[PDB]
Amino acid sequence: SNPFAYLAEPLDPAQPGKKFFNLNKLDYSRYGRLPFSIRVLLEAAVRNCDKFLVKKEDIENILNWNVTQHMNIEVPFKPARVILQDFTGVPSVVDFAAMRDAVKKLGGDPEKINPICPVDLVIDFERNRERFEFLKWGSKAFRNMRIIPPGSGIIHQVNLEYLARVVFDQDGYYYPDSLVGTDSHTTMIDGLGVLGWGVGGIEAEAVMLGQPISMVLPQVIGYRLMGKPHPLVTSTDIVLTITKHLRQVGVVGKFVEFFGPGVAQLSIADRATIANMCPEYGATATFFPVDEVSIKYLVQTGRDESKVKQIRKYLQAVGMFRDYSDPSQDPDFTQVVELDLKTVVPCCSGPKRPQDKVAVSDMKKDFESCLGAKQGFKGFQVAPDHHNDHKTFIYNDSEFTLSHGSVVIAAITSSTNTSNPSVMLGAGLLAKKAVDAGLNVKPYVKTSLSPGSGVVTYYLRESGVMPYLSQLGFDVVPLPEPVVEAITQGDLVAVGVLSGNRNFEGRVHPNTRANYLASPPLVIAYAIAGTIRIDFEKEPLGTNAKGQQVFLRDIWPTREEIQAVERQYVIPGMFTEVYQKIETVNASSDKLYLWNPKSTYIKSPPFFENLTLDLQPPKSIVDAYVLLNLGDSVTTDHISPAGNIARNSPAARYLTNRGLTPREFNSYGSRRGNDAIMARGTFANIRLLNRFLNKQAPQTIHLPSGETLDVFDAAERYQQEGHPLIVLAGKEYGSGSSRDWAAKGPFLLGIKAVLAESYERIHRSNLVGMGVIPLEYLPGENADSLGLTGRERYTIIIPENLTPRMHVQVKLDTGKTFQAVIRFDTDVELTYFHNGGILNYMIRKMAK
RNA sequence: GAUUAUCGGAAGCAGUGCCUUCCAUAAUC
Repeated sequence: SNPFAYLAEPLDPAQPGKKFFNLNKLDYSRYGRLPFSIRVLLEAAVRNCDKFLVKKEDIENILNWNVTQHMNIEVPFKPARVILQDFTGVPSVVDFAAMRDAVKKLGGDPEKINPICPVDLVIDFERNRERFEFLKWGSKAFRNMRIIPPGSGIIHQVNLEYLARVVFDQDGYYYPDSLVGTDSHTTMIDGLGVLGWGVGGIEAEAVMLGQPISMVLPQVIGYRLMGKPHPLVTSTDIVLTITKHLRQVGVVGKFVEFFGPGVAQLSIADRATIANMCPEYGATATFFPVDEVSIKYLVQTGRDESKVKQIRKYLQAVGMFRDYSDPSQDPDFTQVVELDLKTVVPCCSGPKRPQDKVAVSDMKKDFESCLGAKQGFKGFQVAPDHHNDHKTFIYNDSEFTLSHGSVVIAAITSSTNTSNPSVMLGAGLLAKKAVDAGLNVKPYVKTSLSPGSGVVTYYLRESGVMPYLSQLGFDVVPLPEPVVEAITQGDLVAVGVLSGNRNFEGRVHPNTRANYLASPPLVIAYAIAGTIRIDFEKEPLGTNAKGQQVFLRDIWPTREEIQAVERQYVIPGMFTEVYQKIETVNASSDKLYLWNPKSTYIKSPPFFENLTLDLQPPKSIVDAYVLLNLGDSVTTDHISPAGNIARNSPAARYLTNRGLTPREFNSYGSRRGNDAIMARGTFANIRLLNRFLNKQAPQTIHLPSGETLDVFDAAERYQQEGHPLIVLAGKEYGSGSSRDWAAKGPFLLGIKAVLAESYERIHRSNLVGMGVIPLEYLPGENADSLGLTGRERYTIIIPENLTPRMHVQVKLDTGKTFQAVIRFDTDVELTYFHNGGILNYMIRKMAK
């Protein structure tokens, strides 16, 4: 079967059917030292080794990471599953449908056509009910394709964790969960042992057609984490520390793997945050190997104990269960950067500028100094004798002593950083501790809570903290006269204590001449203390309403406590609710899709019209026309654009043909299901620079005519007349964001070959995928260098026993001949070429 | 003008949010 079969063994001898490839018996001297991520890549490559899509030397390369990491070599990564967000999967599902159709047309069980891996269509208005119904049809019709519908009261990330597997138990195997997504938050799951990241519809679709993600074997930076943090330090402090640090270290385009005792101190939430912020510091992924915390957490989500213990069982079996408290398991990372948690210092910001940072234990000092100095960001010249002023006042029939640098406003609000919930919970437990200690927040202080929407809801509801928060006046959501007076009259510098990184300048009160940003717990604490002028280490927070003294340390809750509660109640409640919702949402046959011609969004593609089940030998492109003559860096959006449709476009006209108004046009993206619209929108980008026109215009010159018209129509009459079409380009052709149709389009137009000096990786692969020929000039040649005008008829001589990366001959109607590099880089791509599309190849492969 | 939108683009980091600002593109009023 597969050359590494000798490595597969029952995970449990009783169940000889359920097997696993034991990498320990592959070369423990090297394997035992690999990073766990590389271990995942390895496992997947090994397990999927088939002498074609994944060859032996690939396994050898991955395995020989410690050396191959430095040779910048491309290995295959074959993920366990795939995530398609919202309607990004439409093109895919459509493709597979059309495939089933073709296979039926050629006589063969269509129910063979299926995504190689599990596929999840996740969703967050009557416009798209059609598409939804379509995707649902997909979920019904396809094997291992689940759909999560809208109306699920549950939050995307939470959903992704819900769809987490960690260890696949399936097809009689045990393997590590790994994925790729047309999704924003994908990488977050790497906070939980699952390895994966974001890609484009085309890559995802390849992974769905079992084509492995070709990828340069990444270096791995080891982030070692040790030491205990100072109690006032919070998840946000830590996460931010790590993120900035990593931003400094320059891990761009490599893997970041975490290790060291300290990792134990990072909750899955923390790890997930840290992991999802990775595209900041550019890391391709940030791996947090599966451990005891991960397992416990997995139990806490309400997973099946048995399958959890199973997961652990296989992880230890295959050697991918982590013991951070055991340096003698540590991989030999490319580089090691460290972090001592007693380095992170709790810092507030102010008193006039967010960027003006200040330690928690230098508050009294820094403030008194700011009183010292004169008008400025870190000063408010108050006569050095007024420095101890203090005016009294009356609030609802009671007297208080408002003094310099007292706190008038105390506002806790969300922080965009996804480590908010834990910190909020922290504030909560602090409040609670303070209520227990019998402390209060003096009535006059303008106190407020605004945690925002999302997961924090669970962190607040399920810990039962809201009461304690509200008791200190911190309920969920113009200050007192006596305060205004006492302030202005007393000539006091008033302090506003805030929590939240959003719009600081836009919520500085006028009566307050000083404003500080802090962590919510710290907010509550300062609001309790009354005045920021205080060192919590010497001066107590307050005297009980029963005598004894209480300091901040006494009520401040430890990360251990916070995590404890989070784990015991929050996670359970949350996921209970998630299961309930999932359940009550699903309640809201035909194995071939019936297309509605009255449709505008979903149509069957041409692709496999006349698709024979016999091979189609190398077809020599004889005397073809240069459709487009483009410059350097023609982008994906240039090739197949996004955004709304203009009224002067072939798209808008084909739409106009069908009683459609510019209002009910929608965007090119929402028409990704229509080869018509998409093919008509190809190269229809206003900013398109065609050298045939020396101006920015989505048009070309139909040589036999001299008429300059829209590319779709030009190519239309071209292909009607039956003219082979090629495209000329320059450097980094195809660069840019993901555009599903950047190949399908040019394919449908009639482009048989593109010719450039320099291609973009993904794009070339995609072209080869659709079966378009990618041609590359020789080193030091190009359009002008060879004097090509684009006005010639082109003959591309294609040999019979064509081999990869080979030089092939281009000759002109003008007798002008020259060599070009045919960019089929492997026998796989030569195959895809000879079949004329990975789709075709898969169809033929399944119809047998 | 406002508003809304995009398989849009660029930038920004109290600090990475599918946030904010700007640009393009369109539709609604």
